[PDB]
Amino acid sequence: MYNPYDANILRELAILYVDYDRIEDSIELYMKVFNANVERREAILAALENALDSDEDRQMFPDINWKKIDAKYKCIPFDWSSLNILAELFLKLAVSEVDGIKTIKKCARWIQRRESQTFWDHVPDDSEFDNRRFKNSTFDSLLAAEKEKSYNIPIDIRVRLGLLRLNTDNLVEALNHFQCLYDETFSDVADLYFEAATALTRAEKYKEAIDFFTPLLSLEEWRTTDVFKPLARCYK
Amino acid sequence: RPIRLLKDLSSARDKIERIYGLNKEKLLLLAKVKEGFETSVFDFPFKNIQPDSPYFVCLDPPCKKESAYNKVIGDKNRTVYHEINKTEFENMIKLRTKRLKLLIGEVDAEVSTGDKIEFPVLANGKRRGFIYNVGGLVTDIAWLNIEENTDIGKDIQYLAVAVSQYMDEPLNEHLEMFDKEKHSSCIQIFKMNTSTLHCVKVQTIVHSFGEVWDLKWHEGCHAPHLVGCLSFVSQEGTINFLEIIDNATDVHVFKMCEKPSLTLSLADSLITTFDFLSPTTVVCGFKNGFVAEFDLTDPEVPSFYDQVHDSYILSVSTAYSDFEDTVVSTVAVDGYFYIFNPKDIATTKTTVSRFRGSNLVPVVYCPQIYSYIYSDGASSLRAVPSRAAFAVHPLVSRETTITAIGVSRLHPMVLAGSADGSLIITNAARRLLHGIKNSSATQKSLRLWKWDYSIKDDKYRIDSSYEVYPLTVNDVSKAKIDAHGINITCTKWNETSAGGKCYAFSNSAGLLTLEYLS
Repeated sequence: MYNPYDANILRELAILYVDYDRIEDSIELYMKVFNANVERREAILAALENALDSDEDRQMFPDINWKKIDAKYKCIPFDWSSLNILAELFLKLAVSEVDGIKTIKKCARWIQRRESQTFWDHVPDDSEFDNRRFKNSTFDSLLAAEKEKSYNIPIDIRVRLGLLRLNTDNLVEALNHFQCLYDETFSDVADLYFEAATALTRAEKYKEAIDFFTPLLSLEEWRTTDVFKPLARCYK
Repeated sequence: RPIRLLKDLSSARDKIERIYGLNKEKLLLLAKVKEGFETSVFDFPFKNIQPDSPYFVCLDPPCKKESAYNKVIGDKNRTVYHEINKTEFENMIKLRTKRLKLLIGEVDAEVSTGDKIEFPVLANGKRRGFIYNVGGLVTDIAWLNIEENTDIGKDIQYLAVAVSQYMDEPLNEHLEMFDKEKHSSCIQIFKMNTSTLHCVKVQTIVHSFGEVWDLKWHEGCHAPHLVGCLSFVSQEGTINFLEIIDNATDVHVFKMCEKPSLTLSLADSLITTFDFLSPTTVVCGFKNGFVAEFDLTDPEVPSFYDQVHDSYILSVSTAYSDFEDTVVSTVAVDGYFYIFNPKDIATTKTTVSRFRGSNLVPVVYCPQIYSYIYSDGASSLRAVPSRAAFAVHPLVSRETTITAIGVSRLHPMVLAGSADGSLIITNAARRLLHGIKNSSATQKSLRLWKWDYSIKDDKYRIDSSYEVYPLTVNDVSKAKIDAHGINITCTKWNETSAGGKCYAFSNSAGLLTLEYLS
């Protein structure tokens, strides 16, 4: 109440609600911040329209009534820094996983300024994250600028969604998400590989778990019992 | 002239007066249909089915002729329901667990119960609409209609699907047609926009009446609290009418039914098919080959109960007209196709053909050209005008049995689905309203889609490629066996002007599919 504008107070308070056995309320605290961020872009571009009809975005549009508009719409800046932990908060919830996937879609699309491409949250497939995007009949109708915008989500959020898809037993989309872990530098993702292989083990996907654990046998930090015990069990 | 076989009607004007008579107001419609659809070989202009078109033609079914709700139902007979949770719904109706591998052009997907898929872009053009997965055997589908003069959004429309808890096995103790069988089966009611093709499962109704077929919406059952009323024959041997009471929300609901608004039943006999002769009376057939007209206001005793067939009557259909009697047609496992007038069966009964005894014979009425459309129980599609039974014209030949047929009140386009997974479109008016001489070349058909399956890969492999099949007149009947799930179980056009270019079809695995022909 004294300062609604600090990310640390929010993170710690949300963590206390998780230990308070209200992971749902932890996500409820987040939803209000995300909504405030969505509302701020509606307001910022509406103010651009008012300036035309008369942050780096301020430098792009100095004619806007920035004093009143920003004083009215002051907020915590939502981005992938927030969304990776929010995706982990849905993994912590272990309930409403499909709604968690939908929540992550809404957030990831808004970060890229593509939120108006509304069909991506109605369709069941993760097409926007891959070259699959060209195949859906609604994509060819988009503006050239909408086609030029970034669709490239962080590898962290892609793995969080791969884990959530796997929890929903949607194994094809889980592999579609995890494929990028084999394209990126292993040195920056071997910890995610341990989580993916252990989650595959939890999902009874023992052959895939061994495959995902195989890269860890190349580094002294990962040539460990955390890998040898699952390897031996999956082989048993 | 001794006009006694089709070849005697050599002159085109002689054919039209012999098959359609001389009522001046009746002949107008044929001239309008001819000019409005002669060039419509595989598709028709949207501008021709619109309510203001210079070629607009529309014949309402007899159930729509006057308001029926206060006579068929009213506040004295409201349907009895209670709402349920998803856990008990899935305890009875064990809809398919494992996902199906669809392929649609280049796209794979594993598709779960309820996974809508828009058509991916395909090499042969701008495909519009969606594939679905309803999760069990689709036994019937039924589009509702709403009068476009109402305050309801002209682009919103409704569709129902009857779904078995039984699966890709084609022989089961539970799908028996001969003996009475109550069991859990359901109706999924869908709301969709003809403008954006967006669709939501609004209500799921659970009932113990067994499987459901001959499913149709009563277009006269109007009341402000109803979406409409849904009518069907059920495997418990009765005809059940139930109220589709509207929600205060777009959110999904699950329901169970204790008592339908109107149940038609008879002692020691199972009703097998039915059709409306007026807003308040229905003709129906029975296991024992009998036919009866029930009164929806006085359901205690039928108006008549006369024998017309030797065995199970499969389908009954009404040929309504603004100029002739409301004749009824019937086909049975005895193979006879009879046309008769319900005023007096014994003085009017007439035969069109005898087929080989076949255990599914689709028959429908094409009201734009006053002709019944039927499968010969084997592998040909044929047309017969209600007032010239000898004038049987074959429309199309297929390598495997024609299993479902659909037609609309706004246009003469006939859709036929064979148990080889092929779906074909053809213009019936081009056969009926024109000369006999060049029939082997002037009439053709187009394959709109084909399902296929691999025993080892386990995919369903929908092929968008269009194929043209010309009319083989002297052709042999054929019977190529094909994968159990790929047979087409129903096919129907939406019949509103806004939705009139939209159609729906289903295979037997569950892959309901809709397209807007634009």
